[PDB]
Amino acid sequence: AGVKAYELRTKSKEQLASQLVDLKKELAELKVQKLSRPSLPKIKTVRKSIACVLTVINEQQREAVRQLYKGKKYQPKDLRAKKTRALRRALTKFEASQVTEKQRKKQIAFPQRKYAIKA
Amino acid sequence: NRKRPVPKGATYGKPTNQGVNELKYQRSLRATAEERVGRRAANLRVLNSYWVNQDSTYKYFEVILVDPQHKAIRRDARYNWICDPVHKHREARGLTATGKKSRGINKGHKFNNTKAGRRKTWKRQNTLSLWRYRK
Amino acid sequence: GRVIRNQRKGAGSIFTSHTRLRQGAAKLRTLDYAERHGYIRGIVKQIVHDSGRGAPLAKVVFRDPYKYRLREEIFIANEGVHTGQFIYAGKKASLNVGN
Amino acid sequence: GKGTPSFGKRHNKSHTLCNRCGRRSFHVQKKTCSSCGYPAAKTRSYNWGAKAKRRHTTGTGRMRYLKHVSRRFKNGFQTGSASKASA
Amino acid sequence: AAQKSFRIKQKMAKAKKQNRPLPQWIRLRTNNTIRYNAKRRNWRRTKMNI
Amino acid sequence: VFQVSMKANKYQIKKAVKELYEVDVLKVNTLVRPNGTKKAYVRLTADYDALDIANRIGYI
Amino acid sequence: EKAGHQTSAESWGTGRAVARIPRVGGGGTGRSGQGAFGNMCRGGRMFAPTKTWRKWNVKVNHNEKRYATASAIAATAVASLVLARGHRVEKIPEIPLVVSTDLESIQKTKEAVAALKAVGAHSDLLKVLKSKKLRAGKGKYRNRRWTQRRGPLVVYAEDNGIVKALRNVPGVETANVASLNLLQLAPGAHLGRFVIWTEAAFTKLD
RNA sequence: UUGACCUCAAAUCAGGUAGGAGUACCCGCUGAACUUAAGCAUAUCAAUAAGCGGAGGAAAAGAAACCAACCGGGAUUGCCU
RNA sequence: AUAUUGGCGAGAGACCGAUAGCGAACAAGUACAGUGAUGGAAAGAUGAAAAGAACUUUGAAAAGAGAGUGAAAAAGUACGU
RNA sequence: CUCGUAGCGGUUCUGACGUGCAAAUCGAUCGUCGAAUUUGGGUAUAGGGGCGAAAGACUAAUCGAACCAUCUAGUAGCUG
RNA sequence: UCUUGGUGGUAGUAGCAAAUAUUCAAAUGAGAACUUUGAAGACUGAAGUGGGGAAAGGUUCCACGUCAACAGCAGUUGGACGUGGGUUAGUCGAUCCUAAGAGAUGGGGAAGCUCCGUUUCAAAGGCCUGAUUUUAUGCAGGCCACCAUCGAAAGGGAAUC
RNA sequence: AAACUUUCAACAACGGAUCUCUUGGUUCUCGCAUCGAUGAAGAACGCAGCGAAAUGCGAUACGUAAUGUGAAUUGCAGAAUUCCGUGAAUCAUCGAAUCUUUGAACGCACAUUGCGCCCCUUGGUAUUCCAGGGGGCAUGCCUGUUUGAGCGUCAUUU
Ligand SMILES: [Mg+2]
Ligand SMILES: [Mg+2]
Ligand SMILES: [Mg+2]
Ligand SMILES: [Mg+2]
Ligand SMILES: [Mg+2]
Ligand SMILES: [Mg+2]
Ligand SMILES: [Mg+2]
Ligand SMILES: [Mg+2]
Ligand SMILES: [Mg+2]
Ligand SMILES: [Mg+2]
Ligand SMILES: [Mg+2]
Ligand SMILES: [Mg+2]
Ligand SMILES: [Mg+2]
Ligand SMILES: [Mg+2]
Ligand SMILES: [Mg+2]
Ligand SMILES: [Mg+2]
Ligand SMILES: [Mg+2]
Ligand SMILES: [Mg+2]
Ligand SMILES: [Mg+2]
Ligand SMILES: [Mg+2]
Ligand SMILES: [Mg+2]
Ligand SMILES: [Mg+2]
Ligand SMILES: [Mg+2]
Ligand SMILES: [Mg+2]
Ligand SMILES: [Mg+2]
Ligand SMILES: [Mg+2]
Ligand SMILES: [Mg+2]
Ligand SMILES: [Mg+2]
Ligand SMILES: [Mg+2]
Ligand SMILES: [Mg+2]
Ligand SMILES: [Mg+2]
Ligand SMILES: [Mg+2]
Ligand SMILES: [Mg+2]
Ligand SMILES: [Mg+2]
Ligand SMILES: [Mg+2]
Ligand SMILES: [Mg+2]
Ligand SMILES: [Mg+2]
Ligand SMILES: [Mg+2]
Ligand SMILES: [Mg+2]
Ligand SMILES: [Mg+2]
Ligand SMILES: [Mg+2]
Ligand SMILES: [Mg+2]
Ligand SMILES: [Mg+2]
Ligand SMILES: [Mg+2]
Ligand SMILES: [Mg+2]
Ligand SMILES: [Mg+2]
Ligand SMILES: [Mg+2]
Ligand SMILES: [Mg+2]
Ligand SMILES: [Mg+2]
Ligand SMILES: [Mg+2]
Ligand SMILES: [Mg+2]
Ligand SMILES: [Mg+2]
Ligand SMILES: [Mg+2]
Ligand SMILES: [Mg+2]
Ligand SMILES: [Mg+2]
Ligand SMILES: [Mg+2]
Ligand SMILES: [Mg+2]
Ligand SMILES: [Mg+2]
Ligand SMILES: [Mg+2]
Ligand SMILES: [Mg+2]
Ligand SMILES: [Mg+2]
Ligand SMILES: [Mg+2]
Ligand SMILES: [Mg+2]
Ligand SMILES: [Mg+2]
Ligand SMILES: [Mg+2]
Ligand SMILES: [Mg+2]
Ligand SMILES: [Mg+2]
Ligand SMILES: [Mg+2]
Ligand SMILES: [Mg+2]
Ligand SMILES: [Mg+2]
Ligand SMILES: [Mg+2]
Repeated sequence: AGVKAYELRTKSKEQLASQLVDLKKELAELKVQKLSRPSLPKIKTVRKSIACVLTVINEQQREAVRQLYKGKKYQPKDLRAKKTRALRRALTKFEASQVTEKQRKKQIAFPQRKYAIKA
Repeated sequence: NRKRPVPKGATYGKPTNQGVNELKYQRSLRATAEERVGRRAANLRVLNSYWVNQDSTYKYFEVILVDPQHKAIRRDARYNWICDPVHKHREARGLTATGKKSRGINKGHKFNNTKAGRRKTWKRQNTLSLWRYRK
Repeated sequence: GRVIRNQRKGAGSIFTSHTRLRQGAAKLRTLDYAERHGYIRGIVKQIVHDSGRGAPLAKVVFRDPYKYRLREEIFIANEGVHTGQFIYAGKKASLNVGN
Repeated sequence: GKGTPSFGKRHNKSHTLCNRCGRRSFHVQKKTCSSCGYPAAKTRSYNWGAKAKRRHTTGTGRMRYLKHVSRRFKNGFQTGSASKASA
Repeated sequence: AAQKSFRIKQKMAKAKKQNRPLPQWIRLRTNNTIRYNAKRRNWRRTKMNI
Repeated sequence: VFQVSMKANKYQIKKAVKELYEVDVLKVNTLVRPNGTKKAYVRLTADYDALDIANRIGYI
Repeated sequence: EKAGHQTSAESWGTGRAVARIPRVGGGGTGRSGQGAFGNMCRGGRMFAPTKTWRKWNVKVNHNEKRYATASAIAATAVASLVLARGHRVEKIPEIPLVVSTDLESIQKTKEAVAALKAVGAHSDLLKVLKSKKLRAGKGKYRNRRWTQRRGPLVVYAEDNGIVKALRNVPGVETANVASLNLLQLAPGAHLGRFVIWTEAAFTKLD
């Protein structure tokens, strides 16, 4: 059937690392039996179990780094957002809305009034 | 003058198109200056240029360039227009002052070919515009 | 209407000098303080043959004035110059063949 | 002897495989690819070669990364994860 | 050429593993139109051009 | 006789065979097969017996 | 625009014992040596390729448009042309068939077809939905799968539900008096559509 | 001795940024010939195709060194004329 | 406001209907040709469902002749007409 | 230098063949055979250009101007 | 002398005649001029029709099964078809070196694609310290003047019979 | 009189026309703006219990995570307590990852699976040799840091 990921989030780093080793033994041992048998579909289950454990280990490791660079400048570049190269060249929301104080005075003095041609 | 390369200086067109030596290069020497500086400094945007010297062989220009990634330009609202991507390499697209001069972009009856580009105008005035109910 | 052989020689493709076997550039010793105010003594060690040249080359060996090492200049050999001959280059030198 | 017995002496190679396009167009003496123009930075394309632009343009291969941009655009370039657990 | 590059042997290795007929169970699949391997190559009939 | 990664040299074959199968290797001869796979002839030292170890892996 | 031209063919000329049409160059594909570019050649361009700048929409004088609309409304009077154009209206009491303005505020399709049958448009209604036939050519797979007849046109002055209540009914078309489509009044350029007028519609026609 | 200044360097220094793609449309540069003129050199094709450089969702242009000569209009763009 | 034979998402048609329509309805820029730039195809349709012909017999076999299946085998994978 | 093999060429039969074995071969007869020889690999020269002990020869069966794509459905008082 | 596809007559015709040459028996098989074995006759005749290799090919090598198509007759055979097996290096090559040459950098030209140049008009740099307790061996002396890189499976080259 | 040749018909051939179909093309319209040094487009090689392609993916390899749906996939085979469930599935969606060798491609090179150098670390008695694991080392330019050069140059010094 295979390992379930929600179980593997609950284990620690040393529990998951040893589980990967035992899974790699089971893949190796089944790869031997596949040379005698004509069809061994259990390869697929152990192989996706390895991919599941290796995934959960990496999500534990990347979340440790996110707590390491938590709320400072200069995250690592793969922990930065991957919008679009143009979308991160991109004058930010603060910088695009910058207004010189000569323009800030005019915008406060004479904003667009709300009005209607009725009366 | 621009020397037309055309190896051994040879035509192979009409004799109207037979000149090699006397071709004059529609963009100015100030434009070549900014284009060559903008290639060396592609992290910057060329803003303007100005003559500083000349001799028998060279004209000398000083080119003003602006860093669109420095935060003293990305803030300070008087200058962060240069940080928008429409202004990537203005000097190659001819959007500098010497580019707009040599493109002919000026108001008036003297610039009827070149007001919104001579090529755009030529496309407009050579288009057969047909309507649904033919006029 | 085709480019002639005398024009094609300037492109220098198959018309270059066959210069593999040549012994070097046959030049004089570079003009320095030794050859401008006194002299310097050389020694012929070989009268060799230069490929493509009808004149023999004399390999004349001098001492470097400023560093302890030997500098081998390549001369065109003068008729009468032999191996083992001391050769004098400079201003104060004596008139002998090969000086 | 210009036809058939001259065809016997064809056992050399002018081009081998290009590293950039894998095409047997890398001229081994000129050190250049005849189709993609490697090692030059720009990729060899010509507007008189409209069929030749068609053979190698965007869409002809896998598009490992552009085949996902439209979905990421449509969702507004989300960051994070979906909320709930199950049905 | 008995002293190959690895890049030649790697493409030579790929061509041998492609040098098989169609698997017979593929012709039994639902809505299947594949009758045969249309990309079959022989050393005798078509040179594969490096 | 093993099938190994194409990226594995004769040191990484010898190191892996030693700590997976608790043997000692006398020699490794390696060839890349005409299907593009790498085949390792791993000969053990005389203290071990490759017939017993073949049953201990599971094949024959 | 590039149909029949995505081919680099040139003529072999004379001397080759075959006609001088451009033949495809190359070798080893079957296409090689085949004639190209002609209207008579397989794969070639057609003669005089059709353009989008052919005249599609045609201009009619506004008064000649209105001339035809007035003569079409006049033809939806006395019943000879209404019988002639189909339109089972023998058992109608009188033409023009004017019904009350209360039809304009019927909002249910059940109540709408009750009213049209009660004023005698039942046989015209059953003439449609017994004439549903499959189209007789390639147009049935150009989203034109089914053909049927035209039914009674219902003309109103105010929409207060009659358009939506008569929307699903096969063959029954609706119209404001302010518009009065000629494609509805004389379908097929055949004068005499069966028209049911509401009373507000009929007064407004002055 | 020492401390600046100016100019110029170096670093696997701290942070960044440029290249390539695509290119229908857009801004430039460069630039033909077939063709027509019942020949053809001006001309025309054509300030076009091909070639090169640079952008964006539009671009460019744009708030007058304008049009006018009227009782004057009023940035730019595009449609009808 | 304007352009948009590219991309993404739609909705249409008095368009074409497998020698047509894109070169390509199909593992198509594929198979293949060329040193290379480049060139460049052919090729859709059993049946409502494989029900794709068990079994017998003749033959070394392919297969035939029966038998069957099927509405139809004047639909037998060489398959609508 | 010579006779003459291997080799490298190609005189004559105007031989065979001439829908060939072959889009240049086959056979006999021949030139020359220690150098201005013959030859593999590497390398350089690219189209109005190269290269040419020079024949407008050769430059992938293409040469008094290669090949590929585009302009281009180039134009035709001419033939179907 | 249209285009694409299909089909005829010619016509069971022309032809399948270079490289001296085949023959007997048995075996296998449905079937043997052609397969296998034995016997015999012959030939290439060491500048070979013999043993290896270079380029090129790419699995054609080898085994088993098989004969619809292919081997211009045949076919039980096969370089065909189906399924597999097979290529082991410190010493053989590549890798390294330079050759003719190719080619970056500094720099100059060119509107530009890019061109020139390979030591130039550049501030172009690593090498050992004698030998170790304040040494991640330098925070030191001291030395060196050249200046990328690619280029040979026939040249140069560490070592296996 | 046959045979032969010719004509027509039937049945059988050859061939794939005709008719009918159509997950394709073509043209028009409407809406949107989103590639890449955070490594794109393109390429190569590989990956499935049995796949040569197309499609998908990258040694976590016709996929992992997550979320939604709610019991399949299937040509076989296998599994199907999991099936009133954190739950089938070649499902949909997709925000988390992985993403070989490349490629603008970036230590040097590339007709090579060729060769360096640095840091951390492991083993072989090892700072130096050999190997394994991890992480690096391109160019231009900008800002800043630090270390510097120049009798360019200013003060200041027994
Ligand atoms: Mg001139
Ligand atoms: Mg209109
Ligand atoms: Mg020739
Ligand atoms: Mg010939
Ligand atoms: Mg090629
Ligand atoms: Mg491009
Ligand atoms: Mg390789
Ligand atoms: Mg090997
Ligand atoms: Mg080996
Ligand atoms: Mg067509
Ligand atoms: Mg019809
Ligand atoms: Mg840094
Ligand atoms: Mg434009
Ligand atoms: Mg423009
Ligand atoms: Mg005209
Ligand atoms: Mg004319
Ligand atoms: Mg004239
Ligand atoms: Mg003329
Ligand atoms: Mg003009
Ligand atoms: Mg153009
Ligand atoms: Mg964009
Ligand atoms: Mg807009
Ligand atoms: Mg703008
Ligand atoms: Mg003003
Ligand atoms: Mg105005
Ligand atoms: Mg489009
Ligand atoms: Mg048909
Ligand atoms: Mg077609
Ligand atoms: Mg080829
Ligand atoms: Mg059919
Ligand atoms: Mg059914
Ligand atoms: Mg039967
Ligand atoms: Mg029937
Ligand atoms: Mg039957
Ligand atoms: Mg029938
Ligand atoms: Mg039938
Ligand atoms: Mg002689
Ligand atoms: Mg003689
Ligand atoms: Mg001889
Ligand atoms: Mg002759
Ligand atoms: Mg003759
Ligand atoms: Mg023949
Ligand atoms: Mg002699
Ligand atoms: Mg020889
Ligand atoms: Mg010339
Ligand atoms: Mg002559
Ligand atoms: Mg040509
Ligand atoms: Mg023509
Ligand atoms: Mg024909
Ligand atoms: Mg015939
Ligand atoms: Mg005969
Ligand atoms: Mg005979
Ligand atoms: Mg003999
Ligand atoms: Mg003999
Ligand atoms: Mg056998
Ligand atoms: Mg035969
Ligand atoms: Mg046979
Ligand atoms: Mg064999
Ligand atoms: Mg086989
Ligand atoms: Mg050796
Ligand atoms: Mg080197
Ligand atoms: Mg080397
Ligand atoms: Mg030597
Ligand atoms: Mg048939
Ligand atoms: Mg027909
Ligand atoms: Mg349309
Ligand atoms: Mg998997
Ligand atoms: Mg799930
Ligand atoms: Mg699933
Ligand atoms: Mg090499
Ligand atoms: Mg090296």
